[PDB]
Amino acid sequence: NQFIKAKESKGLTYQQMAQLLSVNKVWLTSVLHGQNCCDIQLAHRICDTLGISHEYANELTSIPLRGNQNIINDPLIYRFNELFKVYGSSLRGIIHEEFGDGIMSAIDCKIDVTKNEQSRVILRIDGKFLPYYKGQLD
Amino acid sequence: NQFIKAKESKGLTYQQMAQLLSVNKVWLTSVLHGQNCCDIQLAHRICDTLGISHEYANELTSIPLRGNQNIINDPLIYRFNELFKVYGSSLRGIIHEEFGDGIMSAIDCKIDVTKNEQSRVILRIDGKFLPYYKG
Amino acid sequence: NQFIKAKESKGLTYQQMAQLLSVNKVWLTSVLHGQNCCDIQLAHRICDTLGISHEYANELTSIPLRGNQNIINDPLIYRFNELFKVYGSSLRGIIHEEFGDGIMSAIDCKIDVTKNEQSRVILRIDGKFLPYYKGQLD
Amino acid sequence: NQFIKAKESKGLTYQQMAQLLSVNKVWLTSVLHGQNCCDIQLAHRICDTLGISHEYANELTSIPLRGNQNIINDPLIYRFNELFKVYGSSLRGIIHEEFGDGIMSAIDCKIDVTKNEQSRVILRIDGKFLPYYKGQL
Amino acid sequence: SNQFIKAKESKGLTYQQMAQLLSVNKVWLTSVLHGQNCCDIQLAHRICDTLGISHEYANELTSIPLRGNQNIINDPLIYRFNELFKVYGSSLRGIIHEEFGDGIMSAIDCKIDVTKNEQSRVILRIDGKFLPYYKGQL
Amino acid sequence: NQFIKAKESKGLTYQQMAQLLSVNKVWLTSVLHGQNCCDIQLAHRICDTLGISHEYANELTSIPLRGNQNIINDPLIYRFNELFKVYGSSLRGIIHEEFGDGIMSAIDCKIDVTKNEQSRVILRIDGKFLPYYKGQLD
Amino acid sequence: NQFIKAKESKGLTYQQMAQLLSVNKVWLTSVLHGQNCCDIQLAHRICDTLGISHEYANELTSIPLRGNQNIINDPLIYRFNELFKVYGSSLRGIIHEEFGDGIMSAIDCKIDVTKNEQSRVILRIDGKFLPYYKGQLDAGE
Amino acid sequence: NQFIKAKESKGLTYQQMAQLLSVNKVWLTSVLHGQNCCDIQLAHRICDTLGISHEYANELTSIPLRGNQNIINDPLIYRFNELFKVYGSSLRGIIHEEFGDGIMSAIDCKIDVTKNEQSRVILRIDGKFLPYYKGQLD
Amino acid sequence: NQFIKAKESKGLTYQQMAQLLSVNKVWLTSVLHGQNCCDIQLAHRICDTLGISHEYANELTSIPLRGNQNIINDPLIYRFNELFKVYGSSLRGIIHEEFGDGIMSAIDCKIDVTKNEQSRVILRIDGKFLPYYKGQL
Amino acid sequence: NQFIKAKESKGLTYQQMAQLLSVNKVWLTSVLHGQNCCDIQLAHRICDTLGISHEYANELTSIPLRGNQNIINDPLIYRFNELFKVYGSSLRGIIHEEFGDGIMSAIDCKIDVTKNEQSRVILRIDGKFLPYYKGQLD
Repeated sequence: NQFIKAKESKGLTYQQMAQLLSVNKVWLTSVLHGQNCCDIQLAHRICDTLGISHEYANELTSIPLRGNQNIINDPLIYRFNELFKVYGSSLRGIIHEEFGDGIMSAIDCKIDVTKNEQSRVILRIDGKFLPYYKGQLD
Repeated sequence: NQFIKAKESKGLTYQQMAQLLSVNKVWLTSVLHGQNCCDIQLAHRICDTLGISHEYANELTSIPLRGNQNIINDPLIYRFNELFKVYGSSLRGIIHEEFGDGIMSAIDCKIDVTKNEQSRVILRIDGKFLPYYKG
Repeated sequence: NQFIKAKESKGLTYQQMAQLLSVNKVWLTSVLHGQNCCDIQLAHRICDTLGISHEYANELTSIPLRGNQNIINDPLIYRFNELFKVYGSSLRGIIHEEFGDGIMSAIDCKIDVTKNEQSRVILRIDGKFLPYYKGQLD
Repeated sequence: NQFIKAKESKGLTYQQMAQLLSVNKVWLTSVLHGQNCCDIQLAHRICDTLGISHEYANELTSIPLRGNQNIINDPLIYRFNELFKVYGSSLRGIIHEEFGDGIMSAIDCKIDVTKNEQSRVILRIDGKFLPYYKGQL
Repeated sequence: SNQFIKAKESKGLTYQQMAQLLSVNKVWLTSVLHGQNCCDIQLAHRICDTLGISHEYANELTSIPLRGNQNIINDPLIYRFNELFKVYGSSLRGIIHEEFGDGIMSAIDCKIDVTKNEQSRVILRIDGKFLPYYKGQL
Repeated sequence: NQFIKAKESKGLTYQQMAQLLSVNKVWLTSVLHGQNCCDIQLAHRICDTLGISHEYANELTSIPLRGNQNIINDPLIYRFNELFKVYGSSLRGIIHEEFGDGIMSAIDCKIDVTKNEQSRVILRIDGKFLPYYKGQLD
Repeated sequence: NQFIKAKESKGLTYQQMAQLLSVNKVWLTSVLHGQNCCDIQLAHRICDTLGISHEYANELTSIPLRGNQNIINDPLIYRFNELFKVYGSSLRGIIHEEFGDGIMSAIDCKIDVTKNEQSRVILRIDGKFLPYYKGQLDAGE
Repeated sequence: NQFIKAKESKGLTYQQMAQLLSVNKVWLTSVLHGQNCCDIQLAHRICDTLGISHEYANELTSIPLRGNQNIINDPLIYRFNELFKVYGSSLRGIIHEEFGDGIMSAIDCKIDVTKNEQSRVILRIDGKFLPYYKGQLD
Repeated sequence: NQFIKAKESKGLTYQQMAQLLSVNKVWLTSVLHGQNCCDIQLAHRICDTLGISHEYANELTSIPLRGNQNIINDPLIYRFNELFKVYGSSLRGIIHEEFGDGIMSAIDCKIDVTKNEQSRVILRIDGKFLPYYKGQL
Repeated sequence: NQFIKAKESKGLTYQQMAQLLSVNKVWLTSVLHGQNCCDIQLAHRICDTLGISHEYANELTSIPLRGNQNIINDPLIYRFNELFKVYGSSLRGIIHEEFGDGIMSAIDCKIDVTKNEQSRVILRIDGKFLPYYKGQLD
């Protein structure tokens, strides 16, 4: 939020910042919002890109206590939740059939989000498949 | 589930069924799971593809109660929920900046899911942006 | 609430403000309550209409977080919720039969509210019908 | 649901049934769904309109337990909820200013729902305003 | 709400006494002072008059309050009233249906009264309008 | 419910049954609904009053698991709950001032419910006041 | 908590305070924690027993808004809750058989808590049995 | 419940059964209710005391899935819960002072319940004190 | 539960079954409980080990909707939950310091449970550390 | 958190602090996080090891109200929960078979957590088994 305010002053888009720094747009956005962290060298570079002093680079490096903002009621966010309420079992079935018994990780995961021709929201999620342990003794 | 049992007997994948019927794989899967419905002509073709009788086609046509299966605890599903707990505010901010004040619809929405080389799960969601009424 | 306090001072009704500004009464009311936002030019005009300085116009422009005021227990609001607990399935059935498989949007939506003869509360809701995706490839 | 199945067989719309019986469409629909009840004479008439035997008229007459079907997650219904989450305080303020300190009843209430030109869903709710007791002895 | 209460305790006034001085229902008045109900400006000035306080506070008593939102469920005194309707609720429902018809007893148009009788029993009298459900007429 | 069905057959009101048996109307109603129980001699008399066989009197004598019917959403019952959300703190304050530090029991409690001259629902609750233990020894 | 701090300074145990004042240990403790209240004469005496001024005696006299401290997650307390989850129905059945259809009051109730030989926690609860109303008509009709 | 039905037939009290078998009354009651289990020798003896066949003895030996009967709303049970809501912090403080930093076990625990001379419910709970681990390397 | 009943008949311990089949004791136990699944060849072998027919091997192969048995109130289970309520933030801190910003997987995870020389319950959990995404592109 | 900030300044690891003070690493970490407490002599030593003044030693000595930090949504912590959702019944069964009818204590319990050679998280929990009371009168 000290970082967001600084970004608005400069007239920078999240897209622009990501391209200047050569990093994933959604991840970088999450670092600035404090749901993720970076190494110190990127932190210094973020500070320069924005107006701010290198004394704030520390905050971007601290691991955060994540996933704890109550935002469930925001209509934009609810829709993503509704989407997995409706298609969840289908995604479960498809993933089981095509990858096997496992899950898609939320940790090793690259989100991308894009406006395409026709102005539709295109959200691409790219996650590691982790198979479940199968009881092997060595 | 009468439809899923029928599908397993034949050794059909969801992919295969979708390509035979020329429809979105995820949507079709959701019709078979009863979270979505189709018109009668597709319903007959589904039945036609599966072992089953055309007397079943009615069930695929009924608008079904939606979003009411308590699957929150399944680890696979939880992860998608966790993902929006973590990146939700970021997505919100990006969408606001790049589209304006609105939302991405869950109704007019095309999911796609894919194994890419390197065996990563690739989930693509394609939704209509609806702007808020402005006075 | 700085806006509401200002409105009460002047003896303005929500009706009056809406007619002066040529906007939907309910929507404008929601802007003042911080559940919706406007463009900067309307924001300046709202400020002039009320007592207040144009330095507050910024707050009316910021997109807020929406739907997160814990007002469920207020009897006036509960009633609306009870109303859809009782008639919900009926509205669902009628809409399905007369529009098809879809929903009525809460986003593209015009509320209107009126005292009619006999002093009855007349609430009119005017929403876009969005049909569900039907699996078309092209 | 034994009533809904009967209606579908005949190819009747909720609109048609309401116009034949000279009653509010939404209310009637709610009687058939078991969220409301009618008198015995209307119940018999509903039974004739549909295929069914009068022996079922009793179910339409019993006052049920209301508002207890867990339909919150249906996207269509959620939207109406979200709508009052967003505009609730505004409606509260407007009603207070234009009627006074009270509420709009959900009991004495006429819903109406309509497809208008352009295919927009037009829901009209018509409720009694009840003012709060003001402490008069 | 406490500010009024504090003023009442100073003067050694009972809720009973205040109600009789002002010619209003005791329970309703008490609820105005607790901020779960409001009065008109003339009664507000008189309340301020009865208590120590300045007329400048009369405004707070006139604002429609955001009701029913004090988390008092765990107080044993309050829990019992809730338990009471858990146990006798269906019976009251059945009796009211048989003797009044298909409707409800309003919580809006409602006069509570509460009294110590001989034998020291708590006597709570609730007097509410019966509202019948809409019967589909035109 | 075997008891309620039997009552409807005979065309008996809860009022009538209570007057025939010389017992509180609301309490009796609760016995028939299985939220309360009676002694065997009353149980036999209830059976005689209704069509039914005496053999069945035992069900009326069993102590039942109370307050566990999920009726919270019924509009008629909700209103009673909303009523104590709004006036709860007021009733707590009045009872404290007029009886002292204690509660009104839900166990030793006589409900009465009545249609008055004005066709208003009149609900009278008559409960024992129990004061809190004050630390005295033996 | 001003009272607790004062008690810790003096090195007083809840046992000691109770014996000096001739009152139930657990009840007194609950007064000091603000889940119960006393009369003014005991309040003055509590104040003297602790370091504190008689001026604070008022707070001990106010009726409190009880039972509203969110302590459910404390392991010590959770155990008591688990205990009634496991034995609740049994206690219900025994009380019904030996007293009748009623309850044991939490209002007219004397708790006592003790370390006995063998260092076991011994918790004794002594409550009034209240029978349910049995439908008797009042004097009127 | 097959065990309870058998007990009611014989006219046995929980007290009597306990005395005959030389076991804690509350614990035995819990075995019959399926919140606890016994060894096979006691199980056979329970079966003989009641009318029933020894084949039913195994059910008493199975470790049950405990603490999962939704009895929170029963007024008799709620009161015990309320009691620890009100006196919980006091008990916490007393135990800390007189035993140290630990807890009273619900596992190694002897309940006893008794009607005294004054017809008061006397509930005695006798539990092992377990001190928290203090970080010792040995 | 048809599998558990079969096991109790034969007087087999979970330990014994695991050693006969050369698999992790806790995982196998979870297959029999229906919180995990195995391949068909192990499924047949499980059936042989127990009394039962190879027609039941199918149930052991189905992927199950996991983590949905309401066992939170069982005292034994509660204890494990309480343990992470108390030490959770400490484990979080230690793992951050010693492995970095990530998590320990519950998917690639080997539980082991043992009675030691001192008759103490020794639970050993062995999980993969997954670090969070770096933002690479 | 005043303790954690102090630890980060000095560049101390939890491992180092534990080795220096001769205590269990996880337990000490919990003391710093306020989910456990120590005696005054260790508290003083902790203060020296960190930058801080001996006036803060008191906080480390207070018995804390445990298990009440709302950290359920942190992905790292959720996983431990999910783990017992999946394997809970299995652990229950194994422990019943190999120890008997009881539980593993969370009170008398030594956690240990370790990076092994292959960089896997190895969490070792060492708890007392407490058997349930078996109804004995001796």
